[PDB]
Amino acid sequence: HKVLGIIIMVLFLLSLTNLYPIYFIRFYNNINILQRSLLLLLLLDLVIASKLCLLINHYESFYLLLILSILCVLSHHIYNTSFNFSNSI
Amino acid sequence: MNDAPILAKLGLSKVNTYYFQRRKHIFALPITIPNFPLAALGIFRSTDMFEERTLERYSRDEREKTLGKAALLLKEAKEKGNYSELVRLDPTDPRHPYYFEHPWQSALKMDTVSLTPYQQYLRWHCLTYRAMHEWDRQGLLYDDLMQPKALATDPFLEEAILRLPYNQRVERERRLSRAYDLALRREYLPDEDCIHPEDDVAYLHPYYHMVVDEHREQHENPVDVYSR
Amino acid sequence: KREWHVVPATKKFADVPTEWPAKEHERFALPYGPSEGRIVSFMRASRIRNRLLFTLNPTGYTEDTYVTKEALRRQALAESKNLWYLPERPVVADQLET
Amino acid sequence: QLRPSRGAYSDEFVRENYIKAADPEDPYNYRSRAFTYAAKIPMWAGLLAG
Ligand SMILES: CCCCCCCCCCCCCCCCCC(=O)OC[C@H](COP(=O)([O-])OCC[N+](C)(C)C)OC(=O)CCCCCCCCCCCCCCCCC
Repeated sequence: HKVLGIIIMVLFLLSLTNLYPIYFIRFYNNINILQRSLLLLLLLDLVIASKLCLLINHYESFYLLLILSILCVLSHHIYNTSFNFSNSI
Repeated sequence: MNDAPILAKLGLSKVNTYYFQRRKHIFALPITIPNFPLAALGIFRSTDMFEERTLERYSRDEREKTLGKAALLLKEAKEKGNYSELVRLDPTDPRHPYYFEHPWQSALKMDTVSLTPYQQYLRWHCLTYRAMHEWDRQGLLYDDLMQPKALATDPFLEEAILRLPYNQRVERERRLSRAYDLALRREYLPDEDCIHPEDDVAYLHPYYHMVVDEHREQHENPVDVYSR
Repeated sequence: KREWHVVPATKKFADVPTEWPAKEHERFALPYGPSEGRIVSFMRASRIRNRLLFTLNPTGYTEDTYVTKEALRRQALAESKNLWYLPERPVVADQLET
Repeated sequence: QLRPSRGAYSDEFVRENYIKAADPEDPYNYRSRAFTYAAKIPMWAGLLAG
Protein backbone atom coordinates (compact mmCIF):
# COMPACT_ATOMS: atom_id res chain seq x y z
CA HIS A 1 0.00 0.00 0.00
CA LYS A 2 1.45 3.34 -1.08
CA VAL A 3 -0.04 5.45 1.72
CA LEU A 4 1.07 2.89 4.30
CA GLY A 5 4.55 2.94 2.78
CA ILE A 6 4.75 6.73 3.05
CA ILE A 7 3.51 6.59 6.64
CA ILE A 8 6.08 3.93 7.53
CA MET A 9 8.87 5.96 5.92
CA VAL A 10 7.93 9.08 7.87
CA LEU A 11 7.61 7.11 11.12
CA PHE A 12 10.98 5.44 10.52
CA LEU A 13 12.76 8.76 10.01
CA LEU A 14 10.96 10.27 13.00
CA SER A 15 11.72 7.31 15.27
CA LEU A 16 15.42 7.52 14.52
CA THR A 17 15.32 10.76 16.54
CA ASN A 18 14.92 11.10 20.32
CA LEU A 19 12.29 13.81 20.62
CA TYR A 20 9.87 11.83 22.82
CA PRO A 21 9.32 11.70 25.80
CA ILE A 22 9.74 15.46 26.28
CA TYR A 23 8.79 16.16 29.91
CA PHE A 24 8.58 12.63 31.31
CA ILE A 25 11.70 11.70 33.27
CA ARG A 26 13.99 9.47 31.23
CA PHE A 27 17.62 8.42 31.57
CA TYR A 28 19.95 6.06 29.74
CA ASN A 29 21.61 3.02 31.29
CA ASN A 30 24.58 0.99 30.01
CA ILE A 31 24.93 -1.22 26.92
CA ASN A 32 25.79 -4.91 26.87
CA ILE A 33 26.95 -7.79 24.70
CA LEU A 34 23.40 -8.75 23.77
CA GLN A 35 22.74 -5.28 22.40
CA ARG A 36 26.00 -5.30 20.44
CA SER A 37 25.16 -8.69 18.90
CA LEU A 38 21.74 -7.40 17.89
CA LEU A 39 23.50 -4.41 16.33
CA LEU A 40 25.48 -6.77 14.13
CA LEU A 41 22.19 -8.43 13.21
CA LEU A 42 20.75 -5.04 12.24
CA LEU A 43 23.67 -4.43 9.90
CA LEU A 44 23.21 -7.83 8.27
CA ASP A 45 19.48 -7.30 7.81
CA LEU A 46 19.92 -3.88 6.20
CA VAL A 47 22.50 -5.13 3.69
CA ILE A 48 20.45 -8.19 2.75
CA ALA A 49 17.33 -6.04 2.42
CA SER A 50 19.09 -3.72 -0.03
CA LYS A 51 20.36 -6.56 -2.21
CA LEU A 52 17.00 -8.34 -2.24
CA CYS A 53 15.07 -5.14 -2.93
CA LEU A 54 17.07 -4.79 -6.12
CA LEU A 55 16.81 -8.51 -6.98
CA ILE A 56 13.01 -8.83 -6.71
CA ASN A 57 12.50 -7.30 -10.18
CA HIS A 58 13.23 -10.66 -11.86
CA TYR A 59 12.83 -13.23 -9.05
CA GLU A 60 9.48 -13.18 -7.28
CA SER A 61 10.36 -15.72 -4.57
CA PHE A 62 12.76 -13.28 -2.89
CA TYR A 63 9.79 -11.23 -1.65
CA LEU A 64 9.67 -13.53 1.37
CA LEU A 65 13.25 -12.76 2.37
CA LEU A 66 12.88 -9.05 1.62
CA ILE A 67 9.82 -8.81 3.87
CA LEU A 68 11.55 -10.87 6.56
CA SER A 69 14.59 -8.59 6.56
CA ILE A 70 12.44 -5.45 6.65
CA LEU A 71 10.43 -6.83 9.56
CA CYS A 72 13.63 -7.69 11.42
CA VAL A 73 14.90 -4.15 10.82
CA LEU A 74 11.72 -2.41 11.98
CA SER A 75 11.82 -4.21 15.35
CA HIS A 76 15.36 -3.35 16.46
CA HIS A 77 15.83 -1.85 19.93
CA ILE A 78 18.22 1.10 20.08
CA TYR A 79 17.15 2.43 23.48
CA ASN A 80 16.31 -0.09 26.20
CA THR A 81 13.39 1.52 28.01
CA SER A 82 13.21 1.20 31.79
CA PHE A 83 9.43 1.40 31.26
CA ASN A 84 9.55 -2.25 30.18
CA PHE A 85 9.21 -3.13 33.89
CA SER A 86 6.52 -1.72 36.18
CA ASN A 87 3.39 -2.67 38.12
CA SER A 88 -0.33 -2.02 37.75
CA ILE A 89 -2.65 0.06 39.93
CA MET B 1 21.59 -14.38 50.74
CA ASN B 2 22.93 -13.04 54.03
CA ASP B 3 19.52 -11.46 54.64
CA ALA B 4 17.68 -14.75 54.08
CA PRO B 5 17.26 -15.82 57.73
CA ILE B 6 15.51 -12.52 58.48
CA LEU B 7 13.32 -12.99 55.42
CA ALA B 8 12.74 -16.51 56.70
CA LYS B 9 11.14 -15.30 59.93
CA LEU B 10 8.96 -12.61 58.30
CA GLY B 11 7.20 -15.16 56.12
CA LEU B 12 8.91 -14.00 52.93
CA SER B 13 11.04 -15.87 50.41
CA LYS B 14 14.72 -16.67 50.90
CA VAL B 15 15.28 -16.43 47.13
CA ASN B 16 16.47 -13.30 45.35
CA THR B 17 13.91 -11.05 43.70
CA TYR B 18 16.00 -11.38 40.54
CA TYR B 19 13.96 -14.51 40.03
CA PHE B 20 10.19 -14.04 39.83
CA GLN B 21 10.83 -11.31 37.27
CA ARG B 22 8.06 -11.43 34.69
CA ARG B 23 6.39 -9.50 31.89
CA LYS B 24 2.94 -8.17 32.79
CA HIS B 25 2.22 -5.83 29.86
CA ILE B 26 2.08 -6.02 26.08
CA PHE B 27 2.71 -2.40 25.13
CA ALA B 28 5.55 -0.52 26.82
CA LEU B 29 4.25 3.00 27.35
CA PRO B 30 5.16 5.83 27.15
CA ILE B 31 6.66 4.91 23.76
CA THR B 32 10.33 5.90 23.80
CA ILE B 33 12.45 6.74 20.77
CA PRO B 34 15.08 6.36 19.21
CA ASN B 35 13.77 2.78 18.98
CA PHE B 36 12.74 1.67 15.51
CA PRO B 37 8.98 1.99 14.87
CA LEU B 38 7.81 -1.52 15.78
CA ALA B 39 10.32 -1.70 18.62
CA ALA B 40 9.00 1.67 19.79
CA LEU B 41 5.71 -0.06 20.61
CA GLY B 42 7.39 -2.66 22.81
CA ILE B 43 5.49 -5.71 21.56
CA PHE B 44 8.75 -7.65 21.11
CA ARG B 45 11.34 -7.12 23.83
CA SER B 46 15.01 -8.06 24.14
CA THR B 47 16.37 -8.38 27.67
CA ASP B 48 19.48 -9.87 29.27
CA MET B 49 17.94 -10.09 32.77
CA PHE B 50 20.42 -7.46 34.05
CA GLU B 51 18.13 -4.45 33.75
CA GLU B 52 17.62 -2.10 36.68
CA ARG B 53 13.86 -2.62 37.11
CA THR B 54 13.55 0.52 39.23
CA LEU B 55 9.84 1.14 38.61
CA GLU B 56 9.00 -2.17 40.30
CA ARG B 57 9.96 -0.55 43.61
CA TYR B 58 6.52 1.13 43.66
CA SER B 59 4.86 -1.88 45.25
CA ARG B 60 3.13 -2.73 48.50
CA ASP B 61 5.11 -5.95 48.95
CA GLU B 62 8.46 -4.15 48.99
CA ARG B 63 7.16 -1.59 51.47
CA GLU B 64 5.85 -4.37 53.69
CA LYS B 65 9.27 -6.05 53.62
CA THR B 66 11.06 -2.80 54.43
CA LEU B 67 8.73 -2.01 57.31
CA GLY B 68 9.01 -5.54 58.70
CA LYS B 69 12.78 -5.25 58.88
CA ALA B 70 12.50 -1.73 60.32
CA ALA B 71 10.09 -3.00 62.98
CA LEU B 72 12.60 -5.70 63.91
CA LEU B 73 15.28 -3.04 64.34
CA LEU B 74 12.99 -0.81 66.42
CA LYS B 75 11.96 -3.71 68.64
CA GLU B 76 15.60 -4.51 69.34
CA ALA B 77 16.26 -0.84 70.09
CA LYS B 78 13.35 -0.73 72.53
CA GLU B 79 14.61 -3.85 74.28
CA LYS B 80 18.24 -2.69 74.52
CA GLY B 81 18.21 1.08 74.11
CA ASN B 82 20.85 1.29 71.37
CA TYR B 83 18.48 3.10 69.00
CA SER B 84 21.24 5.35 67.64
CA GLU B 85 23.42 2.39 66.70
CA LEU B 86 20.59 0.43 65.11
CA VAL B 87 19.54 3.36 62.91
CA ARG B 88 23.10 4.05 61.71
CA LEU B 89 23.93 0.60 60.34
CA ASP B 90 25.71 0.59 57.02
CA PRO B 91 23.19 -0.27 54.26
CA THR B 92 25.42 -3.26 53.46
CA ASP B 93 24.45 -4.75 56.83
CA PRO B 94 21.91 -7.56 56.26
CA ARG B 95 19.74 -6.08 59.04
CA HIS B 96 19.33 -2.71 57.32
CA PRO B 97 15.75 -2.52 56.01
CA TYR B 98 16.96 -1.42 52.54
CA TYR B 99 19.55 -4.18 52.16
CA PHE B 100 19.98 -5.22 48.52
CA GLU B 101 21.94 -8.13 47.04
CA HIS B 102 23.01 -8.84 43.48
CA PRO B 103 21.86 -12.22 42.15
CA TRP B 104 25.43 -13.52 41.93
CA GLN B 105 26.25 -12.74 45.56
CA SER B 106 24.39 -15.94 46.45
CA ALA B 107 24.30 -17.93 43.20
CA LEU B 108 27.13 -20.21 44.33
CA LYS B 109 25.62 -21.01 47.75
CA MET B 110 21.93 -21.03 46.81
CA ASP B 111 19.45 -23.68 47.90
CA THR B 112 18.62 -24.65 44.28
CA VAL B 113 16.05 -27.27 45.34
CA SER B 114 13.01 -24.98 45.13
CA LEU B 115 14.07 -23.39 41.83
CA THR B 116 12.12 -24.03 38.66
CA PRO B 117 14.19 -25.16 35.67
CA TYR B 118 13.77 -21.63 34.32
CA GLN B 119 15.16 -20.24 37.57
CA GLN B 120 18.12 -22.62 37.45
CA TYR B 121 18.79 -21.33 33.95
CA LEU B 122 18.55 -17.82 35.38
CA ARG B 123 21.14 -18.63 38.04
CA TRP B 124 23.61 -20.13 35.57
CA HIS B 125 22.96 -17.19 33.26
CA CYS B 126 23.65 -14.66 36.00
CA LEU B 127 27.03 -16.20 36.78
CA THR B 128 28.19 -16.67 33.18
CA TYR B 129 26.86 -13.33 31.92
CA ARG B 130 28.72 -11.63 34.74
CA ALA B 131 31.84 -13.48 33.63
CA MET B 132 31.44 -12.34 30.01
CA HIS B 133 31.63 -8.59 30.59
CA GLU B 134 34.93 -8.69 32.50
CA TRP B 135 34.36 -5.88 34.96
CA ASP B 136 35.67 -8.26 37.62
CA ARG B 137 39.05 -8.27 35.87
CA GLN B 138 39.15 -4.45 35.90
CA GLY B 139 39.12 -4.40 39.70
CA LEU B 140 35.63 -2.92 39.59
CA LEU B 141 32.25 -3.51 41.19
CA TYR B 142 29.04 -3.50 39.18
CA ASP B 143 27.73 -0.46 41.04
CA ASP B 144 30.85 1.43 39.95
CA LEU B 145 29.42 1.35 36.42
CA MET B 146 26.22 3.12 37.52
CA GLN B 147 27.37 6.61 36.60
CA PRO B 148 25.33 9.77 35.89
CA LYS B 149 25.31 11.55 32.54
CA ALA B 150 25.88 15.19 31.64
CA LEU B 151 22.51 15.50 29.87
CA ALA B 152 19.33 13.65 30.80
CA THR B 153 21.00 12.90 34.12
CA ASP B 154 19.55 10.23 36.37
CA PRO B 155 18.51 12.42 39.32
CA PHE B 156 18.23 9.67 41.92
CA LEU B 157 21.66 8.40 40.96
CA GLU B 158 23.34 11.70 41.74
CA GLU B 159 21.70 11.79 45.17
CA ALA B 160 22.55 8.14 45.68
CA ILE B 161 26.20 9.10 45.29
CA LEU B 162 26.10 12.07 47.67
CA ARG B 163 24.63 9.91 50.44
CA LEU B 164 27.64 7.60 50.35
CA PRO B 165 30.11 8.01 53.22
CA TYR B 166 33.18 10.02 52.30
CA ASN B 167 35.59 7.09 52.38
CA GLN B 168 33.35 4.89 50.24
CA ARG B 169 32.95 7.74 47.75
CA VAL B 170 36.71 8.18 47.55
CA GLU B 171 37.25 4.44 47.11
CA ARG B 172 34.67 4.38 44.31
CA GLU B 173 36.44 7.25 42.55
CA ARG B 174 39.84 5.60 42.96
CA ARG B 175 38.57 2.32 41.55
CA LEU B 176 37.11 4.19 38.59
CA SER B 177 40.39 6.00 37.94
CA ARG B 178 42.34 2.74 38.13
CA ALA B 179 39.90 1.13 35.70
CA TYR B 180 40.36 4.13 33.40
CA ASP B 181 44.13 3.73 33.51
CA LEU B 182 43.80 0.01 32.81
CA ALA B 183 41.39 0.61 29.94
CA LEU B 184 43.94 2.86 28.25
CA ARG B 185 45.92 -0.28 27.35
CA ARG B 186 42.95 -2.66 27.59
CA GLU B 187 44.83 -4.33 30.45
CA TYR B 188 43.44 -6.42 33.29
CA LEU B 189 44.54 -6.94 36.86
CA PRO B 190 46.57 -10.03 37.79
CA ASP B 191 44.51 -13.21 37.77
CA GLU B 192 44.81 -13.46 41.56
CA ASP B 193 43.13 -10.04 41.91
CA CYS B 194 39.97 -11.07 40.05
CA ILE B 195 36.78 -10.09 41.87
CA HIS B 196 35.04 -13.09 43.39
CA PRO B 197 31.28 -13.00 42.68
CA GLU B 198 30.47 -12.92 46.41
CA ASP B 199 32.75 -9.88 46.75
CA ASP B 200 30.76 -7.94 44.13
CA VAL B 201 28.68 -6.14 46.73
CA ALA B 202 25.80 -3.83 45.77
CA TYR B 203 26.85 -0.87 47.88
CA LEU B 204 24.84 1.78 46.01
CA HIS B 205 21.49 0.10 45.38
CA PRO B 206 20.24 0.68 48.96
CA TYR B 207 20.94 4.41 48.65
CA TYR B 208 19.34 4.43 45.20
CA HIS B 209 16.17 2.79 46.53
CA MET B 210 15.98 5.07 49.57
CA VAL B 211 16.26 8.13 47.32
CA VAL B 212 13.54 6.78 45.02
CA ASP B 213 11.15 6.31 47.94
CA GLU B 214 11.91 9.72 49.45
CA HIS B 215 11.21 11.31 46.07
CA ARG B 216 7.87 9.56 45.73
CA GLU B 217 6.83 10.50 49.29
CA GLN B 218 5.37 13.91 48.42
CA HIS B 219 3.46 12.58 45.41
CA GLU B 220 1.32 10.30 47.60
CA ASN B 221 0.63 12.99 50.24
CA PRO B 222 -0.18 15.99 48.06
CA VAL B 223 -0.98 19.37 49.53
CA ASP B 224 -3.56 19.74 46.75
CA VAL B 225 -4.40 18.11 43.43
CA TYR B 226 -3.07 21.08 41.42
CA SER B 227 0.15 21.55 43.37
CA ARG B 228 3.80 21.56 42.33
CA LYS C 1 -0.19 22.51 91.69
CA ARG C 2 2.10 20.68 94.13
CA GLU C 3 1.18 16.98 94.13
CA TRP C 4 1.73 15.15 90.84
CA HIS C 5 -0.90 12.45 90.42
CA VAL C 6 0.25 9.32 88.59
CA VAL C 7 -1.56 8.15 85.44
CA PRO C 8 -0.62 5.12 83.29
CA ALA C 9 0.87 5.94 79.89
CA THR C 10 0.61 2.89 77.59
CA LYS C 11 -2.43 1.32 79.26
CA LYS C 12 -4.21 1.05 75.91
CA PHE C 13 -1.33 -0.99 74.46
CA ALA C 14 -1.35 -3.60 77.24
CA ASP C 15 -2.23 -7.20 76.36
CA VAL C 16 -1.92 -6.30 72.67
CA PRO C 17 0.59 -8.58 70.91
CA THR C 18 4.21 -7.50 71.32
CA GLU C 19 5.92 -10.34 69.43
CA TRP C 20 7.71 -9.71 66.16
CA PRO C 21 7.72 -11.69 63.88
CA ALA C 22 4.09 -12.46 64.74
CA LYS C 23 1.88 -15.52 64.25
CA GLU C 24 0.61 -14.32 60.87
CA HIS C 25 4.11 -14.54 59.40
CA GLU C 26 3.95 -18.28 60.12
CA ARG C 27 0.50 -18.92 58.60
CA PHE C 28 0.73 -16.62 55.56
CA ALA C 29 4.25 -17.60 54.55
CA LEU C 30 5.20 -17.04 50.90
CA PRO C 31 8.44 -19.00 50.42
CA TYR C 32 8.05 -19.05 46.61
CA GLY C 33 7.83 -15.34 45.88
CA PRO C 34 4.60 -13.82 44.59
CA SER C 35 1.56 -16.03 45.04
CA GLU C 36 0.35 -15.49 41.45
CA GLY C 37 1.60 -17.50 38.51
CA ARG C 38 3.21 -15.73 35.59
CA ILE C 39 0.16 -16.01 33.34
CA VAL C 40 -2.10 -14.78 36.13
CA SER C 41 0.18 -11.80 36.70
CA PHE C 42 -0.19 -10.99 33.01
CA MET C 43 -3.98 -11.19 33.22
CA ARG C 44 -4.45 -8.98 36.29
CA ALA C 45 -2.28 -6.21 34.83
CA SER C 46 -4.96 -5.04 32.37
CA ARG C 47 -8.44 -3.90 33.37
CA ILE C 48 -9.90 -5.61 30.29
CA ARG C 49 -8.00 -8.88 30.66
CA ASN C 50 -8.83 -8.85 34.37
CA ARG C 51 -12.53 -8.92 33.51
CA LEU C 52 -11.77 -11.95 31.33
CA LEU C 53 -9.88 -13.63 34.18
CA PHE C 54 -12.80 -13.89 36.61
CA THR C 55 -15.48 -14.66 34.01
CA LEU C 56 -13.83 -18.01 33.20
CA ASN C 57 -15.47 -19.25 36.43
CA PRO C 58 -19.10 -18.04 36.39
CA THR C 59 -19.48 -19.14 40.02
CA GLY C 60 -16.22 -17.48 41.10
CA TYR C 61 -15.61 -14.14 42.75
CA THR C 62 -15.32 -10.79 40.99
CA GLU C 63 -12.77 -7.97 40.98
CA ASP C 64 -14.33 -6.30 44.02
CA THR C 65 -14.50 -9.54 46.05
CA TYR C 66 -11.20 -11.25 45.13
CA VAL C 67 -8.44 -11.17 47.75
CA THR C 68 -4.82 -12.18 47.23
CA LYS C 69 -2.70 -14.01 49.80
CA GLU C 70 -0.66 -10.87 50.49
CA ALA C 71 -3.85 -8.87 51.05
CA LEU C 72 -5.11 -11.55 53.44
CA ARG C 73 -1.83 -11.41 55.35
CA ARG C 74 -1.98 -7.62 55.62
CA GLN C 75 -5.59 -7.74 56.81
CA ALA C 76 -4.72 -10.40 59.39
CA LEU C 77 -1.84 -8.30 60.71
CA ALA C 78 -4.07 -5.23 60.89
CA GLU C 79 -6.85 -7.06 62.75
CA SER C 80 -4.53 -8.42 65.44
CA LYS C 81 -3.45 -5.13 66.96
CA ASN C 82 0.22 -6.08 67.02
CA LEU C 83 2.36 -3.33 68.49
CA TRP C 84 5.14 -3.72 65.93
CA TYR C 85 3.00 -3.91 62.78
CA LEU C 86 3.85 -0.60 61.12
CA PRO C 87 1.17 -0.14 58.43
CA GLU C 88 2.36 0.56 54.89
CA ARG C 89 0.88 3.17 52.59
CA PRO C 90 -0.75 1.80 49.42
CA VAL C 91 0.72 3.07 46.16
CA VAL C 92 -1.26 6.26 45.49
CA ALA C 93 -1.70 7.20 41.83
CA ASP C 94 -2.49 10.56 40.27
CA GLN C 95 -4.95 10.97 37.40
CA LEU C 96 -2.77 10.06 34.43
CA GLU C 97 -1.47 6.86 36.00
CA THR C 98 -5.02 5.65 36.58
CA GLN D 1 41.95 -5.03 45.23
CA LEU D 2 38.91 -2.90 46.18
CA ARG D 3 41.15 -0.28 47.86
CA PRO D 4 43.60 0.55 45.08
CA SER D 5 47.11 1.86 45.64
CA ARG D 6 48.44 1.77 42.06
CA GLY D 7 47.36 2.25 38.48
CA ALA D 8 47.92 -0.25 35.67
CA TYR D 9 51.71 -0.61 35.42
CA SER D 10 54.31 -0.83 38.16
CA ASP D 11 57.55 1.13 38.03
CA GLU D 12 59.55 -2.01 37.30
CA PHE D 13 57.36 -2.76 34.29
CA VAL D 14 57.66 0.79 32.96
CA ARG D 15 61.40 0.71 33.60
CA GLU D 16 61.76 -2.38 31.38
CA ASN D 17 59.45 -1.57 28.46
CA TYR D 18 58.90 2.16 27.92
CA ILE D 19 62.06 4.01 29.01
CA LYS D 20 64.71 4.27 26.30
CA ALA D 21 68.12 2.70 26.70
CA ALA D 22 70.50 5.22 28.23
CA ASP D 23 73.42 6.61 26.22
CA PRO D 24 76.10 7.81 28.67
CA GLU D 25 77.79 9.85 25.93
CA ASP D 26 74.53 11.75 25.27
CA PRO D 27 73.02 13.04 28.54
CA TYR D 28 70.81 15.64 26.79
CA ASN D 29 68.79 13.51 24.33
CA TYR D 30 70.16 15.22 21.23
CA ARG D 31 69.71 11.88 19.47
CA SER D 32 66.00 11.68 20.28
CA ARG D 33 65.36 15.32 19.37
CA ALA D 34 67.22 15.01 16.07
CA PHE D 35 65.45 11.80 15.12
CA THR D 36 61.98 13.12 15.92
CA TYR D 37 62.39 16.39 14.03
CA ALA D 38 63.94 14.67 11.02
CA ALA D 39 61.05 12.18 11.04
CA LYS D 40 58.57 15.06 11.16
CA ILE D 41 60.15 16.71 8.11
CA PRO D 42 58.53 14.29 5.59
CA MET D 43 55.04 15.05 6.94
CA TRP D 44 55.51 18.77 6.34
CA ALA D 45 57.09 18.04 2.97
CA GLY D 46 54.16 15.95 1.79
CA LEU D 47 51.63 18.49 3.05
CA LEU D 48 53.45 21.38 1.35
CA ALA D 49 53.77 19.62 -2.00
CA GLY D 50 50.17 18.45 -1.84
C1 LIG E 1 43.68 23.05 -1.04
C2 LIG E 1 42.84 22.12 -0.20
C3 LIG E 1 43.63 21.48 0.94
C4 LIG E 1 44.66 20.45 0.50
C5 LIG E 1 45.50 19.91 1.64
C6 LIG E 1 46.40 18.74 1.29
C7 LIG E 1 45.66 17.48 0.88
C8 LIG E 1 46.42 16.19 1.14
C9 LIG E 1 47.80 16.12 0.51
C10 LIG E 1 47.80 16.01 -1.00
C11 LIG E 1 47.56 14.63 -1.56
C12 LIG E 1 47.58 14.59 -3.08
C13 LIG E 1 48.89 15.01 -3.72
C14 LIG E 1 48.95 14.69 -5.21
C15 LIG E 1 50.34 14.77 -5.81
C16 LIG E 1 50.56 13.87 -7.02
C17 LIG E 1 49.99 14.42 -8.32
C18 LIG E 1 50.67 15.68 -8.77
O1 LIG E 1 50.50 16.76 -8.27
O2 LIG E 1 51.50 15.45 -9.79
C19 LIG E 1 52.34 16.55 -10.21
C20 LIG E 1 52.49 16.54 -11.71
C21 LIG E 1 53.29 17.73 -12.19
O3 LIG E 1 53.28 17.76 -13.63
P1 LIG E 1 54.19 18.83 -14.39
O4 LIG E 1 53.64 19.07 -15.74
O5 LIG E 1 54.39 19.98 -13.48
O6 LIG E 1 55.60 18.11 -14.54
C22 LIG E 1 56.49 18.38 -15.65
C23 LIG E 1 56.23 17.25 -16.60
N1 LIG E 1 56.79 17.40 -18.00
C24 LIG E 1 58.00 18.29 -17.99
C25 LIG E 1 57.17 16.06 -18.54
C26 LIG E 1 55.75 18.01 -18.89
O7 LIG E 1 51.18 16.57 -12.34
C27 LIG E 1 50.37 17.62 -12.12
O8 LIG E 1 50.67 18.55 -11.42
C28 LIG E 1 49.07 17.48 -12.85
C29 LIG E 1 48.05 18.53 -12.46
C30 LIG E 1 47.63 18.48 -11.00
C31 LIG E 1 47.09 17.14 -10.54
C32 LIG E 1 46.27 17.18 -9.26
C33 LIG E 1 45.95 15.81 -8.71
C34 LIG E 1 44.87 15.76 -7.65
C35 LIG E 1 45.10 16.68 -6.47
C36 LIG E 1 44.16 16.46 -5.30
C37 LIG E 1 44.27 15.08 -4.67
C38 LIG E 1 43.90 15.02 -3.19
C39 LIG E 1 42.54 14.41 -2.89
C40 LIG E 1 41.37 15.06 -3.61
C41 LIG E 1 41.13 16.51 -3.26
C42 LIG E 1 40.01 17.17 -4.06
C43 LIG E 1 39.78 18.62 -3.71
C44 LIG E 1 38.75 19.28 -4.58
